[PDB]
Amino acid sequence: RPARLDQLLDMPAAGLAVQLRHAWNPEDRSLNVFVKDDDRLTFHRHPVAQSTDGIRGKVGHARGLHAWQINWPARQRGTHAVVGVATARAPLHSVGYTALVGSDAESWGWDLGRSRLYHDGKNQPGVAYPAFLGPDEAFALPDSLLVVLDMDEGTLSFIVDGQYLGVAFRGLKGKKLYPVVSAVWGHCEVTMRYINGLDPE
Amino acid sequence: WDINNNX
Ligand SMILES: [Cl-]
Repeated sequence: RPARLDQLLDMPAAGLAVQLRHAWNPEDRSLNVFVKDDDRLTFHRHPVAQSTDGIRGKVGHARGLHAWQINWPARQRGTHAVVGVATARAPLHSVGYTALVGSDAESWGWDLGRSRLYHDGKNQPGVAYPAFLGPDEAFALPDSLLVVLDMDEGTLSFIVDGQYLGVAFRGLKGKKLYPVVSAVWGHCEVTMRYINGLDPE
Repeated sequence: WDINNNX
């Protein structure tokens, strides 16, 4: 576990105003999702058939270390629940049911149902994550996970059950990366709670 | 290599 990750997580968690600044962006989304007015940290996906829909956080990170919590109820995932980061150019919708995040060079995602990492996924196969998993093996992840973006080292990592799962992706330095997810489940509600950020030393 | 074994 990196020393800086321990430093970020030992800090008191950021308050509501900071969480709202880093929440889902009602202006940067598929039209098939909306940000809930009574809980602006959560979006709701309309029950549209044969559609995959995403949304980005309001803040695109270009430097520093950042962590946010995703709460995605396990029975609201369906065939394709993907969590990760994207540039501003990543598409936020596809026809059909797809792992939209990680499907091209503009995003990096963890397909929760397959326990596979995708980046430029049309060209590159998925990577088993967590590491313990065999080639045809997946793990049923709990509702909550932490997403850790290190823009200075250029890495994305995850923490599940308080266990750091290691670097999932590298090569992110010099970009401007937003939290993102892609969803397919009718009426799913996914919450994102920014925890903290830490400037490089 | 999608969910339905199609790449
Ligand atoms: Cl797909």
